[PDB]
Amino acid sequence: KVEYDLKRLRNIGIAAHIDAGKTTTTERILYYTGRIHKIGTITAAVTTCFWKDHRINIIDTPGHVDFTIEVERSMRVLDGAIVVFDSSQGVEPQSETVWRQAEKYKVPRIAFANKMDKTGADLWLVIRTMQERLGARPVVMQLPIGREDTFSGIIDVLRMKAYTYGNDLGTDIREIPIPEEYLDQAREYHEKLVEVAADFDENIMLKYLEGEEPTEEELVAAIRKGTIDLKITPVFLGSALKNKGVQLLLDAVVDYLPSPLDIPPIKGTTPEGEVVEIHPDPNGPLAALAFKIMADPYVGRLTFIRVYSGTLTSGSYVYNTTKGRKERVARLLRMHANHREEVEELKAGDLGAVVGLKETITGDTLVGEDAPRVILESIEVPEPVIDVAIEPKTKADQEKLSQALARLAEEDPTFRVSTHPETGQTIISGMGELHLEIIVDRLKREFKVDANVGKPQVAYRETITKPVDVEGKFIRQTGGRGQYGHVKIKVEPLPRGSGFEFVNAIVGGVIPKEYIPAVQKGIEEAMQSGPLIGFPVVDIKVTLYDGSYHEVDSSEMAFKIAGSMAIKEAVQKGDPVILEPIMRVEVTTPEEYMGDVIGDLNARRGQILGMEPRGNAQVIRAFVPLAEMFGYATDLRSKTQGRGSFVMFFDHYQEVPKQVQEKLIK
Amino acid sequence: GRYIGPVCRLCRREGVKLYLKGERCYSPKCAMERRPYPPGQHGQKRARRPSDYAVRLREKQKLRRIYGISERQFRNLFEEASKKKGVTGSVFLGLLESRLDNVVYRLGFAVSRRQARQLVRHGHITVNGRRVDLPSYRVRPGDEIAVAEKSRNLELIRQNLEAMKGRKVGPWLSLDVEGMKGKFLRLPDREDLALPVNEQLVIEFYSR
Amino acid sequence: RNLSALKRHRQSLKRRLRNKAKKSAIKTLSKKAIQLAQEGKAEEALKIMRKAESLIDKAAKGSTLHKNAAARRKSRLMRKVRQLLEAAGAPLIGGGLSA
RNA sequence: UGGAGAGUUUGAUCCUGGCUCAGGGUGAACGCUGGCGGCGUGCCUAAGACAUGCAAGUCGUGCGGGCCGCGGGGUUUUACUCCGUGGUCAGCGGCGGACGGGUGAGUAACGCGUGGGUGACCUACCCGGAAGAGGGGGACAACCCGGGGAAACUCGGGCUAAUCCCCCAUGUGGACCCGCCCCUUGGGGUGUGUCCAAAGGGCUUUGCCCGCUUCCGGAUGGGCCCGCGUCCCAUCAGCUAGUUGGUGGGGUAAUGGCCCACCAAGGCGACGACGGGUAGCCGGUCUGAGAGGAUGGCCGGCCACAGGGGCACUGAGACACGGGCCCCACUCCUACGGGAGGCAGCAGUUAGGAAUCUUCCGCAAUGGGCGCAAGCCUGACGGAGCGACGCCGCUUGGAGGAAGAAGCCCUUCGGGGUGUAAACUCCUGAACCCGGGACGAAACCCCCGACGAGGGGACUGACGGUACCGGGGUAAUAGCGCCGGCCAACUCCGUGCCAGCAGCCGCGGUAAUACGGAGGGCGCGAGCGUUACCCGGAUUCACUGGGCGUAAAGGG
Ligand SMILES: CC(=O)O[C@H]1C[C@@]2(C)[C@@H](C[C@@H](O)[C@H]3[C@@]4(C)CC[C@@H](O)[C@@H](C)[C@@H]4CC[C@@]32C)/C1=C(\CCC=C(C)C)C(=O)O
Ligand SMILES: Nc1nc2c(ncn2[C@@H]2O[C@H](COP(=O)(O)OP(=O)(O)O)[C@@H](O)[C@H]2O)c(=O)[nH]1
Repeated sequence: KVEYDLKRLRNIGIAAHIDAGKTTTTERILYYTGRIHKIGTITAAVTTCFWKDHRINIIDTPGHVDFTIEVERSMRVLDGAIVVFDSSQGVEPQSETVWRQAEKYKVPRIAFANKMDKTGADLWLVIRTMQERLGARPVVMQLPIGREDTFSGIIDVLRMKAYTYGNDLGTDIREIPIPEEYLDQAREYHEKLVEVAADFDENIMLKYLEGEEPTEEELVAAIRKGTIDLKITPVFLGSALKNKGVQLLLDAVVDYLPSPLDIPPIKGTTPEGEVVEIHPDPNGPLAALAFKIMADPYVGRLTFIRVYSGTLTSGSYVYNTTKGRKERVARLLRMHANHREEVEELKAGDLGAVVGLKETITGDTLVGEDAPRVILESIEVPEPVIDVAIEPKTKADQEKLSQALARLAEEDPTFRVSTHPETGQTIISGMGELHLEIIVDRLKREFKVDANVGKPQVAYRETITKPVDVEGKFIRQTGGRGQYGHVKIKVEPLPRGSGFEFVNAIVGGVIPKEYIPAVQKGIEEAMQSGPLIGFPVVDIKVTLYDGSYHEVDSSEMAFKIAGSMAIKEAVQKGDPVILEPIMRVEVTTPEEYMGDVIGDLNARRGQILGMEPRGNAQVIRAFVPLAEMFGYATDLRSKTQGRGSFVMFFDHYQEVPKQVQEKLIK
Repeated sequence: GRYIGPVCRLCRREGVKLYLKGERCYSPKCAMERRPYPPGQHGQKRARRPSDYAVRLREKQKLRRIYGISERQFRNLFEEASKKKGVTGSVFLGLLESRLDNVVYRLGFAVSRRQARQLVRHGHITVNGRRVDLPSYRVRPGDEIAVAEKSRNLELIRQNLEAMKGRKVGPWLSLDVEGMKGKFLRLPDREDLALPVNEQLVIEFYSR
Repeated sequence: RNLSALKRHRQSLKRRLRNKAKKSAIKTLSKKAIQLAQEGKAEEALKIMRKAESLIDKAAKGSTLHKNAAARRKSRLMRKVRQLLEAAGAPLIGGGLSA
């Protein structure tokens, strides 16, 4: 009564750039692996399905679409993955990406060519790309009979048999021998295959040279032992919609896709600090990762988890080391394609959802309630890329919003909410247009909040050009508490990024000792609302070089004003200049697109600074005004179809083109 | 837990010598033998006159410090003697005195109450058979306090049981060094307990 | 999802439906009697009333009526009937009403 | 067997008097710490809404069948499968689903409390007593056949059994009207008339067991009434039409405007009616010297309500929490023709909130329904779980050990402190190990007996391989508050009306026991502190226990 050998476990992920067939592919896989039917929705992240005495977990979700992040998370937990490819989309600019961010982590994956029935459906074309773009080492595993509209059956080279599909409802299949012609075509690829697997099993190499043919069992071992290393990538096919190539790709699964045990251990840390492999032994400390919370109508808060060590038990007690919290796991649960199989425990390597836990958010490491309180890795850092101004209309909505993120921040920690620490407006940190966009629906619907969507403001700054000296008088002498204060200063502009410097230029002491502090807090003060827009008048040196007093009238306060006057006017007089923020940005782009990329950047009030290559791509650095820098995301990914990325840093402030001086006078 | 930490300190402070330790305090050095004065930095200074309150506090802390026993417990047993039928003052002592950890020390099985309590804990003691390990056990009149058997031949037991040939035990107690026994004759009595403590104060103290 | 206690309802309905009838039986009849009795039909009223009476105590066995349910009804029936036959008639036939 | 005060109006005083503080208490929450265990206790807010599971059933010894496993097979082989019995499925009928469990919304009231009245009544089951169980008819499910359906199911024929229904009988005897008798609100008789009983199973089979029928009593539980007691507001003063009474009817188990019809103008109110708020009541709880004040969690009694409203059916009982009908609101499936519903049961989900737990084990015991029993059901209950939430107990060590290391702090630099504290020395050994290991459980049942007493005998543990015991056995968690006075506990350095403290009086403006740190000290200790709320202090609403010439207060 084993039913769990682990070497029988398949955790896999469906990735690929949109259009593709990811989603539709899954539901299909979930109908074959479970058509069952005996006379007896991705409904939650991961799901189980059985294909020939092997339990498979699937987590379709990728999407690529702007915001990867999640894809790159499931990726970390799962062991294998199918990179769905659209046969059709052949001058395919986006077949890429997906992958180059797979080897990124270190996981094995096979290929699937989905629309072999739709126009332009040209298998080879793809391979003329899958080695030309990303450049892997794929291996043709099938040859379709009837390209596109004439989609009938298929051939598996390795196993030289021909199959057919007489319809597309997913019924009339069959293994009909090779149809007259084709044949020849086979051979050669079926030799290369073996020839390719030669680079793994020497056995299948010498027997190649001698004239003996490799065993269908050692041949498989090659292919499989080759994928797993991230060297080779078995390419297969079939219209997922026509129900074709699937039942065969399903075999392709197991036969080549890694089992939790062929997988390289997760490292975790002791509470002190030192790495260490977490062995998939369902008998060692209990360590499991979490990865996705979800609100269920039926059971409520769910915490999908990937076990690594030990074995959780239903109705036990855990310990999240991450937020040092002692949780009481109550119920364990596995998602079947149509119902909720309530299991009783989850052994290392396995996946599902636990019910209970309140403090366990994403990426949380759960050990035993006495076990060595350790913490896995998980640390991913994908920040945001596009944000926007959100003013919640009348102060009423300004609240619905507060809850809006107070629950939406937990239900999606791939974003951040920030209230401009100087000026109410709140930014919506996203990772792609769409991202923030779809939140504007939920946040505006399911929250009924209805507010404004402009763009951020810019932290401008006031200063002057010419240095000036004016009088600071105050005096109000009428009959008693005189109020007598007066001073003269020396104002002088400083390098953009100089700061605040004053000057105790008072000799003997014509201006009594007690008051100076006050004449600074006055000057210091004033410098707040600029003479132009009302912004931090900065980058200046101030010189108190004179001023008098009255023995009785003077006042600590009287001086604060006089000084606040000399300041409040030297700026007005020394010709003001609206400084603004300049950023440092570095766009990584294939010098392919570069051409315009630089352009675009020039036509953006910016001036270039260099370009010292990176990766296979090329970086460009330069400065820019935050104003004409907004939503650069959906502009960089425009000039680059996706292959572009940038960063941004502040650096200094600097004068506006005057034409933009009177622009700002509102 | 029963305090733990500097003792021949409190010996001081209360400025009325105590044998928290037992043996040593007897030697020239009960601490207060050497420097008879409240601890701390200041300590040896002309002391301002204590308040009406300060006084009674210190008499409580004295009485309670002697028996070494959580204010908590201490209070409960007082709040018991009051309602109890009988001159409260005496009474209070009466129970206080019936603590097993005390009867043990009284019996001399232990040089100090500090010690006596540990003994009690480790079952080195027995009452009428069943060992007790609760220092708070309250002895009724007519019980045998004996040393367990596994224990009987353990240094400590002896040395202390040894100096006992000679030493008296309360007119309310009868001891037999051989069998390592001892009965609780009667409820100790006001005089029988020669204490540098005044109960009236303390009472007045729990009357506010 | 469900409970077999509607068995109890199904009955609830039967019984009601039963006595519902002997109920309205005696009713009408009770009337046809006193009607005469008052109308003057001395004995032929006594007749019917003699019948009604039975039908009553008869019903009283089961669960329709009970306790004095019956006896009350009677102490009114062969109360008013004799209190209408005194409208000059002289109790004829030996119906229920005692001499 | 019981009663404490203190700070603050002034230059000073005395009075009056407010404010303030110490005490207790908590279903608690919050901070910083947090080791074990026992018994308690844990939605106080949204009576807001709610996925899932389980919370009520059971009798074959009431009855006829369907299906399935046994006997024997009907026939010559399975066939039209009969027969006796034990599972089953639902249908009958019998009881039980009205107890138990939840909750406090409503309600200021015969709801509650108490104490009484029923010449105004009821009570399934259970005891005791008396007499019976005589005949006949009769249908409907189940079932078969047939139709409509996505579904839930539904419609039409035709059979048939019973402890199902129904007629006739006999009536120990009971029900009515009438007469007389006792009695005294309708209570007991008594004669004439009239009306009414019943059921059959099992076995060992004219005798038991379990039932049935009627009548009388016992018991238990109720229904209804009545006196008294049951909050704030007169800036609510008048209220009342089925209204108050009456007669006759209805209605009921029974009284009664509880209802109807008709007559009479009456019924209530400063002894506070009416109107408006708030609240479930009590045993009790906390505080208090006491009176008195507050209070009503868990536990026990009673009531009320089960989405909001209206209603009746069945029935001993209900206007029924997991029954039903209608209005309305919400929740869901849909082949969109129509279905299914009600967690204030247990547990959990969500929302709300400062906050309140596991979709846990067991019917082992107790207790409940059904059964002759075996036995079945039983989130009732018996346990486990999480939580310093509370209480109680226990531990982080004990005895030695310097005119007294170091470090650190104060210093008048002589020295003073931490401090027997450490060190170091011996000794005991929580935890934790192997081992042993319960009480709760003795009946129902079965056998002797007489299926009575009594005697013997067997099966029975969720907690639990837990508690607890014996052997081994390592020095093995400390915090938190405070140090001007009330108030125990003081110095150094910072700070310079800043920053900050703060319950009150008040501290801070270059030497602050009142800020901030340090050393030191005090209190208490798996806790310590804070914040809510109630009593006390407050004789500060004064009955006990106060006052009004000028303090507040004599009405022209
Ligand atoms: C089912 C799944 O795996 O992905 C689905 C679900 C998806 C990954 C969604 C994209 C994006 O909203 C994702 C976010 C982060 C969006 C913001 C929040 O709401 C998160 C709670 C949500 C988690 C998953 C979600 C909701 C998918 C899309 C959306 C594509 C949109 C268009 C217009 C084609 C996709 O896969 O194409
Ligand atoms: N015709 C055809 N369309 C397909 C096939 N696979 C996917 N599609 C189309 O791909 C589109 C998006 O499918 P989906 O899997 O959701 O895309 P993803 O979520 O980006 O992977 C839909 O239009 C499908 O009709 C296929 O095999 N044949």
